[PDB]
Amino acid sequence: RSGGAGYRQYSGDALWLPNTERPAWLDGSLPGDRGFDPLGLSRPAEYLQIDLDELDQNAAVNKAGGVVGAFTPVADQVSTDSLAPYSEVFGLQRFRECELIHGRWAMLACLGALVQEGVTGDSWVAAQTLVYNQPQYAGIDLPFDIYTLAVLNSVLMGGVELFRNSELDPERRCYPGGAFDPLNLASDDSERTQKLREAEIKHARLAMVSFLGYTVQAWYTGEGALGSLNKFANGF
Amino acid sequence: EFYGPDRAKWLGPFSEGSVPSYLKGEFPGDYGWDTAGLSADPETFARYREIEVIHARWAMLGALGCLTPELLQNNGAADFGEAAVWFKAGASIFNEDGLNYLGNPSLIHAQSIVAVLLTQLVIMGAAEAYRYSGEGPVETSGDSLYPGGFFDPLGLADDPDTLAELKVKEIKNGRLAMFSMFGFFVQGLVTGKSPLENLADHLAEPSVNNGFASATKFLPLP
Amino acid sequence: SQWYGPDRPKFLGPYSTNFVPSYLTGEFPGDYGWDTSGLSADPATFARYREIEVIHARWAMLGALGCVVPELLDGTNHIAWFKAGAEIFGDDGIQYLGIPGLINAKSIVATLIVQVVLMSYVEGYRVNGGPAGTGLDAVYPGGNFDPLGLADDPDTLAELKVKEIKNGRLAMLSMFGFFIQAIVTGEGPIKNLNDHLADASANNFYALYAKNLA
Amino acid sequence: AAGILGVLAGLFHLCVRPPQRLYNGLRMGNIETVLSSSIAAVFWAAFVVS
Amino acid sequence: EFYGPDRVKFLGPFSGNTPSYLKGEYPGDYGWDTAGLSADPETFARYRELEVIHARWAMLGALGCVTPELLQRNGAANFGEAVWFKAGAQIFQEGGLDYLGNPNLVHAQSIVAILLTQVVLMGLIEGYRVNGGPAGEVVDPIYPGEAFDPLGLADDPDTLAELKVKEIKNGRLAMVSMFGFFIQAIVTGKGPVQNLSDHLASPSTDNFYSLYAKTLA
Ligand code: CHL
Ligand code: CLA
Ligand SMILES: CC1=C[C@H](O)CC(C)(C)[C@H]1/C=C/C(C)=C/C=C/C(C)=C/C=C/C=C(C)/C=C/C=C(C)/C=C/C1=C(C)C[C@H](O)CC1(C)C
Ligand SMILES: CC1=C[C@H](O)CC(C)(C)[C@H]1/C=C/C(C)=C/C=C/C(C)=C/C=C/C=C(C)/C=C/C=C(C)/C=C/C1=C(C)C[C@H](O)CC1(C)C
Ligand SMILES: CC1=C[C@H](O)CC(C)(C)[C@H]1/C=C/C(C)=C\C=C\C(C)=C\C=C\C=C(C)\C=C\C=C(C)\C=C\C1=C(C)C[C@H](O)CC1(C)C
Repeated sequence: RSGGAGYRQYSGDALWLPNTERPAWLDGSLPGDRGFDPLGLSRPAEYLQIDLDELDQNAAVNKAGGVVGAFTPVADQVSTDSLAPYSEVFGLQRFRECELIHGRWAMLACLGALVQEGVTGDSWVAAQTLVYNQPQYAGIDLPFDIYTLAVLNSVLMGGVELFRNSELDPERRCYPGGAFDPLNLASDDSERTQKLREAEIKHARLAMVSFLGYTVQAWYTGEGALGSLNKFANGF
Repeated sequence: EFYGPDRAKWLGPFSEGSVPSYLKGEFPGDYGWDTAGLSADPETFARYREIEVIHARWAMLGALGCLTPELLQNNGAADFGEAAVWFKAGASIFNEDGLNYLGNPSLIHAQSIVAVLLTQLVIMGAAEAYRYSGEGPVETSGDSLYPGGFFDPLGLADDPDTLAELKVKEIKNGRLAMFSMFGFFVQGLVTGKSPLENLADHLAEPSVNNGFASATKFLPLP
Repeated sequence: SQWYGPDRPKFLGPYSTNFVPSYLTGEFPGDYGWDTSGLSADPATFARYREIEVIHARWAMLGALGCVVPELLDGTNHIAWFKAGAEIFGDDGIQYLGIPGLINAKSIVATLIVQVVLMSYVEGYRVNGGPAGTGLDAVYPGGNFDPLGLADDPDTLAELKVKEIKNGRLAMLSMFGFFIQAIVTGEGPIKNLNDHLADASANNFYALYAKNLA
Repeated sequence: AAGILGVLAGLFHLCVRPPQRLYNGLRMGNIETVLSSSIAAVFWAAFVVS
Repeated sequence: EFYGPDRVKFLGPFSGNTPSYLKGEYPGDYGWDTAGLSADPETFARYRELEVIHARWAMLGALGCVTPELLQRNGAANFGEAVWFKAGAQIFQEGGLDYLGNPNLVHAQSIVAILLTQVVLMGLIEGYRVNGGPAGEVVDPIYPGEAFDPLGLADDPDTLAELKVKEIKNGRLAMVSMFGFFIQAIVTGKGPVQNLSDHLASPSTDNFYSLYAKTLA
């Protein structure tokens, strides 16, 4: 069939600008790598180590510490430290886990805001107060007072996130698989896995921007997702 | 442009993979449109080609024919009374006065329906018979589909170079006629107005007076 | 496998063992014999017809599902498939799922302009390739059109091809049912089923329609 | 609002290391620097609260 | 027909004396340099860039000076001032400038902000046009393509040649018609869609000669 009829099959690396270069730290191996890092947040950071200031009152002179050397710590190294697993905050792989977790939450939130607005007729912002005063789902009143649900939400999400943090392999922290991939859609190292992962970051980045739209529109217009849509149509 | 491998095609840029092999550009208007594949058999293709050209020439006459009375009477002789809107023109032979050409009683003034029936059957029968036979008293040029031997008095086709381009011009004007003739039929049934009246409605309110204005006038009410 | 070769089922069942067109040999999915009119005697015409069948089928399956959902939703007012297009001329135009703000289409000219441009590219790409794929099978491209890689095993692909054409052929026949029932009953397909479920003997084609059809 | 900004500032001051020039200028390795600034902040608040 | 020596000329049959430098090597070459303004090949090149840019701007201007009014006339939208020569004052209204008349659209309330943003944005992209930038590098100053031809309608060289003529001809027509918009506004004082409607209603009296005309003096 070929084609080259209704489209220009130009050859190049799809980047966030029609012509630009990938940053040295952004190779293109990761899914969704578009060479987008103008601030260089994922650039391998360089730090200087200052020596311990002298604070011994038994000494005549207590000089402050000076640069004891320049070191570039290795990022993307997970350890057994529960509170700070990664070696460096500014690592590409840690940020990708942040990008995926922020993105997956936004995907659920973007769908959740729409569905409850179309089911209950209440704005997602006004939904929080309504459930606080009267715990309810789909119009059915829940059999639990809000105080218990508050503790349960913190305890359930506390356990859930503590389970998540147990994983040490950086790639498996972003893609646990196993029980979370029962259909084995992207558990192998195929091209389909890469393409599926590329779809996930795109939907994730879309949802992050989209939910940022919900909150700003709610701040400005005062309406929810579906409500803001109706307001815009009437605005004409 | 209209012959050979680089000829113009129906799907334009996307027609590269829609050209049926047997369609090579050796016949007029071979844009290569045979998605269903009826012209796979060369004999069937030969027959279909003749049918298409015959339909086009009949349609070309039909188009001009279906508009000349109404256009004239709308601004001109105005003799055609209610028999100017083609679809509603057949009963002209059922007028007490008669089917008077140009609304002129002296002209034709036919009144017998069976008469015109038998006459046309005899006139058309012999002509169609000669066309099927492939031979007649008139010059036949040897080509049944293209008997310019006598049917070309002006000799507008004396060199093959013109005939080719002229053949393409014939079919393409004919195809537009066939397409527009199908338009007259449907517009007649859906609207019940003359072709110019439908044109007038579109000009007055193009958005309001379109095909979708009468979309619900065929709804299958319970 | 059973759906391919000479042992393949046949449209006449037992009374088809001696009634099989020579050109039909079970090398294509959904080959139940038939072809009593010799339409696909030409091998070229057979190939062209085979593609049209799968296309007409894939459309009918979309149509069959699409003609039922809007009639099975309270938000869409259970609108009938043959009475949906007129909604564009409604005061609120077309609101997806009956939720104000969705699409909000009110101009049938704008929809036809977008449909003609978008579908012309899509159909063109299906004919001579395009960004989705080039040099792939005409009816079974794969790749971008098989994201879940369901049909990766040639054996599974063969069986699934039969599954597609058989579900599709049923959808094509049922859509023809939708067309005629709409012209005769004048009500939605789901409404017709509800009536036949209520009083089957009383509410059928012959009890209140056959006599008035002539 | 100050609580929201206090959380975000806490996140920033938890992630970004101090500049080398600022670290030496303010003696951030010496805890008596924190005492000087805290005493400064607490007498600012005492004037406001009075 | 549009290229080479045996091309069409602006003076139809009686156009034999065409300048030597105008020899059908560029789109839109009708041999009309009667004033010799482009005898210098270097000046001729710069003028060619000027013509294409003025034409492309005019084509946007011609469409943009009709749409806001045409939609208002048909009742599709309620613009502040649909007429192009009064659309600027919309920024001074109580509600500012609302795109399509919708307050939830652009909703601009500061002409200084509009001007400052335009200077920076136009300044950068115009600099990108002459020196290259994010969208691509400069090879042909007026026909960059690549990022600016995503549909690849100019992929075929022969088609581009033909399409090059189509652009300048639609562009030249727009420049003339847009020049008309200026004069008709100054004289009629009514939007071009309005002026058209009037003439079409009565092409005998609603013409420039029947009205205005002697009034200009
Ligand atoms: C296969 C495509 C297709 C079909 C079958 C129909 C069918 C219909 N449309 Mg429709 N449409 C289709 C496409 C489109 N429509 C519209 C826009 C509209 C509007 C605006 C309206 C309709 C309406 C209607 C209905 C006419 C009234 C009625 O009930 O009549 C009775 C007719 C039947 C019971 C069925 C007749 C069909 C027949 C069985 C054959 C079906 C197959 C055909 C070959 C159609 C092929 C279509 C394409 C490929 C050319 C009707 C059932 C009207 C409506 O719903 O108002 C109540 C209406 O107002 N359509 C658009 C552009 C957005 C389309 C784009 O593809
Ligand atoms: C070729 C097959 C085909 C065709 C021609 C049609 C044609 C049509 N369908 Mg249909 N449909 C089909 C298949 C088809 N459908 C199938 C297979 C299904 C099952 C999924 C449906 C289910 C369906 C529904 C539920 C509805 C239609 C509707 C319509 C009509 C308007 C379409 C529209 O609104 O714009 C185009 C639609 C889109 C571009 C999709 C975009 C959807 C928006 C952007 C978001 C979806 C809403 C979102 C979930 C709401 C958020 C809140 C919510 C979670 C509570 C139209 C005649 C609508 C109608 O009103 O009928 C008159 C309607 O409500 N269809
Ligand atoms: C095999 C054989 C052999 C031998 O030889 C011969 C013979 C016998 C002939 C053969 C047979 C054949 C056959 C049976 C055929 C049939 C067909 C069909 C019926 C189709 C359908 C077909 C059908 C189809 C496609 C359908 C489609 C549909 C659609 C799209 C839909 C759309 C829509 C929707 C959704 C909804 C809305 O509201 C409306 C509308 C818009 C409307
Ligand atoms: C060739 C030759 C040769 C020889 O030798 C000599 C001689 C003759 C001289 C020469 C000629 C020349 C010429 C003709 C020229 C012309 C020019 C023009 C007219 C331009 C325009 C030009 C024009 C143009 C650009 C236009 C533009 C426009 C625009 C932008 C617009 C804007 C706007 C809009 C949209 C709307 C709003 O509401 C307003 C505004 C904001 C305002
Ligand atoms: C593509 C292809 C291939 C693939 O494979 C498949 C398929 C699809 C099958 C194919 C296709 C085809 C098509 C498309 C189409 C066809 C069409 C038509 C319409 C024709 C007509 C055609 C048409 C025609 C002829 C028509 C004709 C008409 C006429 C004569 C008329 C006459 C008349 C006149 C004047 C007037 C008066 O008042 C009336 C009368 C007397 C009546």
